[PDB]
Amino acid sequence: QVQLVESGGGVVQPGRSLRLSCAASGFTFSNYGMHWVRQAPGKGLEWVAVIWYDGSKKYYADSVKGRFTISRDNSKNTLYLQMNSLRAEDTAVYYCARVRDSSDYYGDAFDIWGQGTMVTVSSASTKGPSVFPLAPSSGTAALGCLVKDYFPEPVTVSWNSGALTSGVHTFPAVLQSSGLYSLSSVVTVPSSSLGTQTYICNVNHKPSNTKVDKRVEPKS
Amino acid sequence: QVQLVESGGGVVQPGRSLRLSCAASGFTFSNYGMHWVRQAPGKGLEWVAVIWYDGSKKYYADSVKGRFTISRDNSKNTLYLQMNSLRAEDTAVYYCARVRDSSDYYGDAFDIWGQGTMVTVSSASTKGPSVFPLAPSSSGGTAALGCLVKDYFPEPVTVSWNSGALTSGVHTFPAVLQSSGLYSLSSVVTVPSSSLGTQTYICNVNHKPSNTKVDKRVEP
Amino acid sequence: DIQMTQSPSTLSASVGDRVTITCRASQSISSWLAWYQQKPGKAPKLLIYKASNLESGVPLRFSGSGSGTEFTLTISSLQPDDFATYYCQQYNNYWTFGQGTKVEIKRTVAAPSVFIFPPSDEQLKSGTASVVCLLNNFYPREAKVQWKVDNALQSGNSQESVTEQDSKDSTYSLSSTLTLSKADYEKHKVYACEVTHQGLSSPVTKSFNRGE
Amino acid sequence: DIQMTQSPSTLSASVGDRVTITCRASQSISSWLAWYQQKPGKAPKLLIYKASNLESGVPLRFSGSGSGTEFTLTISSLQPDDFATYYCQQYNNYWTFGQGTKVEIKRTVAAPSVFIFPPSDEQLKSGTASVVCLLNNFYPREAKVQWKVDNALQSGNSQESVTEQDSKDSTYSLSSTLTLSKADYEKHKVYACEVTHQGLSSPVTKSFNRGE
Amino acid sequence: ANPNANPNANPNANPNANP
Repeated sequence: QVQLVESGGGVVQPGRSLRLSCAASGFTFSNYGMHWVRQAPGKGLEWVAVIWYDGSKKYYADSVKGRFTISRDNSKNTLYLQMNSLRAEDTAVYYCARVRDSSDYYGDAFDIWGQGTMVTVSSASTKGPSVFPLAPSSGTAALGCLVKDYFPEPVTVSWNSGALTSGVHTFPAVLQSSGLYSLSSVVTVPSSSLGTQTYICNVNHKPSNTKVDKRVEPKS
Repeated sequence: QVQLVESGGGVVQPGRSLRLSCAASGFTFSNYGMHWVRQAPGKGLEWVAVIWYDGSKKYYADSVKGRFTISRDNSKNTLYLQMNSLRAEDTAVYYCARVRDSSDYYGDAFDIWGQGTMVTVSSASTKGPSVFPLAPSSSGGTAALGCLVKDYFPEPVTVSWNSGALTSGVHTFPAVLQSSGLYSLSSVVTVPSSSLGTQTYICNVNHKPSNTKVDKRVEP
Repeated sequence: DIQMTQSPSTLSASVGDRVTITCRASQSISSWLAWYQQKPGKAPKLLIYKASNLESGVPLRFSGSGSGTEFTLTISSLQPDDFATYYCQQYNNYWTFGQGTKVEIKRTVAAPSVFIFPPSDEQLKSGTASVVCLLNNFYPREAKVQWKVDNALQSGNSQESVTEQDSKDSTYSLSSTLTLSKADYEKHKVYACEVTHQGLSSPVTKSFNRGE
Repeated sequence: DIQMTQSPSTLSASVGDRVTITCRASQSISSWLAWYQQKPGKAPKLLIYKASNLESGVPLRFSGSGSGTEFTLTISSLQPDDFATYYCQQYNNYWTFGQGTKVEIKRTVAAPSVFIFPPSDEQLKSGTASVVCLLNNFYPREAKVQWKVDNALQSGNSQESVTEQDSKDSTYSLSSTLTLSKADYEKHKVYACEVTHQGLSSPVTKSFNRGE
Repeated sequence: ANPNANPNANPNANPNANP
């Protein structure tokens, strides 16, 4: 089972530094050149750096040159990436990829990838979310919860302590111009049961130890 | 003068070991990667092994892997080849070749070869040859006669006629390896049939590896 | 710097269809091209290397053609496991990728169910106000949501968010969030989102008067 | 493993002729191909490297073309020094060689002179018996020597040996040696070698009855 | 000086002393 495992990602502020490590197993890591490839939230793929099989040659993308430094430890089967003077645009998931092996003069495609590691660069400090109810108004009615202003990602939302799943839509978060995240979670229910059944959403934001349960009832 | 000189080959039985040495001069042996290439009797070229200029990398052919070991001494300007657990199919002439110098990152052709060294692996023990006469009888004005040099090992033998006095019209055939593991050749000469009675013909077989010298009279 | 351009950007197809994706390079790259497959949340997966070669372990229904500047990834017969996003990559002059083609599941047209949500009284006590309008279970994804505050078309204050295709009915759901200040929210009366979709005869407007 | 296949294996030519040798690869090797010249007893000589580059000191009559899988060594005008064996070699995926092309000197047709030799009385005393039949000074090499023991075509018990082309007249000489046991030799009466050659009108038979 | 050259271990690489 040949695999690559990135690690070391997290939340950092602009100007700060972070170090990513990618641990190889199942193959001979000292015979392969490696790459770093990052993928910004909701965008395509971007190349970062390449290192030779013996670390004798290193090349960097113009968008990280001088700031990033690639390295490897062939005795522990580990690839590294030192990221200095981090910027907001550097926010992405970082993959390590393996160059397919050939005896030819030129390199080949990336035939093995890791699961990635998320690096988030934002000056915003940690903040818990506020939960506001989306009340239904006059055969099927809709209601939900607004999980506004939190940092960083992610949050988890459940309804009736996990009892309610059918018809639930938890939308992907969007990054507000303030640097804080905000998502919504909605669910369609029979309008006849609006009075009989009570509906409660369960927001959980582990990075700030914030747990909120908000009752969603029709306003008068 | 830029040259390569192989040495250390000989005749051995299967399972025995040999070490080949190839002495370089005229160039900087410490800067070139070297190869070993062998050529079985009457066959094409086969690659054996390669060693880097500093001996840091080695690759071998699958037919010698585990049995052969390539090495080099940059302080003696010498390439080596340790041949352990020899087999009959290892019988060949072994050349050392120099990788051509190029400014690119890829390897080149073998631009300089040595004269080779003969390695013979055979279970047959040393045996001297028997010499049988090929007598002429009764074709146009010139008749043919010769000597049969049957059952010897190893190669080679030398055959002359009338103690070197007779050379014109002589054909000494290349030896062939019989199914017994012993070699056998013939040596013939065309002579005027009028001198069949006047002149006496004697062939001179010489097998130095067994100290065998035979003079055989060929008469009708 | 070589730039890769994929077409189309989105592609609807059903199981069993023959799917063709094209990838164009800003300059000749010989046959130094690769094709990758990526599903949401997972890693990319090598499919085709050197323009046409099939990566070991990848099903034979994946073929790659092309040389120079025009290339083609072809799925001879689409399978339920093949709905994902596909990237092409050149490795002739450094390494650049295309923006990707998403292969989506095709289904019958389904009109969205529209719901508008006034800002909560609790959020108004804080100072800000956000108005949410929901598009529930629709296909195709292409939809247009416009906010009208007192019949003044708003632009710049809204943010949309869309769900992935439903595992059950293969539909989408969208949420547009208009965010105002309490100052500007308390002064106006009528708030509406106008939804345009292929399944709707005419555009549908859901609205409310503030304080009703 | 990449395999190289040369064509042809043998080639007759005179001084001044244009000689073309082809070398084909089991898969693409780009331009990583070399050409070597080898004469009997000597070492190989590098002639051409990277398909087309001529090694310094090699006459310009040696040219090389090709890329991918099909390559060609061309001798624009043959010279007396160029009669040898030529090998092609790839150095793209490890190192393999072609089986070789032997360039032979052409001359006019010359029929062989056949001589048959019964086994010596001395050899029969040992237990074995060898019957030698000689073909002296002929061209081309292609000859068929068949043994018929009491008019029964023998196969498997004979071995041929051929000399290199004569330095003076460029002719060949062959020796076919039938080796039998004293028991098998004493049971049959008539022994003959039947020689088929281009220079012979009809096949030539030289024979003897055992005991003359 | 080509970054797209083979970054892996290669038996057919330059076995000389090219600095």
